[PDB]
Amino acid sequence: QIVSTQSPAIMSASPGEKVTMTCSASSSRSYMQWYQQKPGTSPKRWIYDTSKLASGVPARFSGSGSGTSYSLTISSMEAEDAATYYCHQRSSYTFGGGTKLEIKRTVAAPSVFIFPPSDEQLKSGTASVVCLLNNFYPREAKVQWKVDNALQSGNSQESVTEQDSKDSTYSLSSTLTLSKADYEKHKVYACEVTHQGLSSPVTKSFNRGE
Amino acid sequence: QLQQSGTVLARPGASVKMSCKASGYSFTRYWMHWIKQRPGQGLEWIGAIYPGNSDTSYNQKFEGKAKLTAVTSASTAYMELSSLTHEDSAVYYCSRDYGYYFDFWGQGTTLTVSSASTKGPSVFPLAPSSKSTSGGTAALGCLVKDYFPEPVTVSWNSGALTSGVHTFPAVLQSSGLYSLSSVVTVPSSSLGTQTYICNVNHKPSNTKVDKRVEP
Repeated sequence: QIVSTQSPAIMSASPGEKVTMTCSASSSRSYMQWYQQKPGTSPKRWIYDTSKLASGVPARFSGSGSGTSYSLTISSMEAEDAATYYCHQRSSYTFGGGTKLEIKRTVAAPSVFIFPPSDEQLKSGTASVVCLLNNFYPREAKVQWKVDNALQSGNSQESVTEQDSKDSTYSLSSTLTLSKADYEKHKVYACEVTHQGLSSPVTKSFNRGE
Repeated sequence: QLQQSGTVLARPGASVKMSCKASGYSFTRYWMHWIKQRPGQGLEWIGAIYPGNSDTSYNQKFEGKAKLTAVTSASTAYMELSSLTHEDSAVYYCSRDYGYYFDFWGQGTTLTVSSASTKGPSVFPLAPSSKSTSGGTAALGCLVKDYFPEPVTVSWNSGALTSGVHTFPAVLQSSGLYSLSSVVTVPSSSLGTQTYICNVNHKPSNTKVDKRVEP
């Protein structure tokens, strides 16, 4: 009923930087609370009554604000602070959308591996070709499949990991699925990767017979 | 301690009842809250119950749908949801209201709503290909394909191998069946001397398979 809007929704920050995330209350509200959630845990009490940090919340976090705008500022960003931060209010019991905070680190270009279908998958009539972009930063990577050096659309899916804990890199897999019939009509299967840390796009290929 | 219930699978139209059991504190003095979390969305408040009196506060959005009871002598708050549609697939938390903050929270109960049927996974070796020789680092993996429901548990060498393992989030294919990959990075040299086995266990099917991934 009171609608809370958080900005930014994603934010990357280097350790030692100072971050500030907003949570704006559409109708003036007395107290704001803030929960933190890391992947695969429940929300934890972080700030309450606009600025009292709970017990465990390190000195660097800091609530502030009045009426319609509250803020959570971290003074010296640490690597352990990367998580999603939700603000909360007690009259409508509403929550805001979250501000995910990731740690910035240096551009690191993906190593690309490519894997052909196992024989076992082929006997069961389907063929999945996997392309793996291993340990990279930023998360933005573009992976295009080409079969007999012609581009493919609509039959691949990718999954990305969440930022590694001691390293800060992502990994992405892209799978191309074909029927055994279709797999067998073509010869050159190639995975083309574009990414910031690459002066030219890497292509990794195998030929169906060989 | 607030110990919530197990993963719950359900078909559209159906209903489900999930517990939240409390330990430690005095169950009747504290309102118990129920919050919904759906991937790609934030936390949504469903409602709360005061078990000392059973008065309840519901969000309007869930009024005809959720019902909150509390069997007081057993310290268990419950919640059934009715007419499950695809949009109730989500993680449901109960948390204790201490007064001005939710202080404890239970681990979550995942509900999956779908017409789809249980299917154990086919496991396929993603054999040490690329850089295997000329690289110094080789990558190997298992492709865990066409299973329903989540979750599957992949591990390498019965837990003896952790370093370098990247198990990726399951993706849901057009067929409404999931697939994932667990990939491990090893030094090219180890390929002649070690044997790499991945271990996949999907409990809702009682599927446990081990696969050697030889180059």
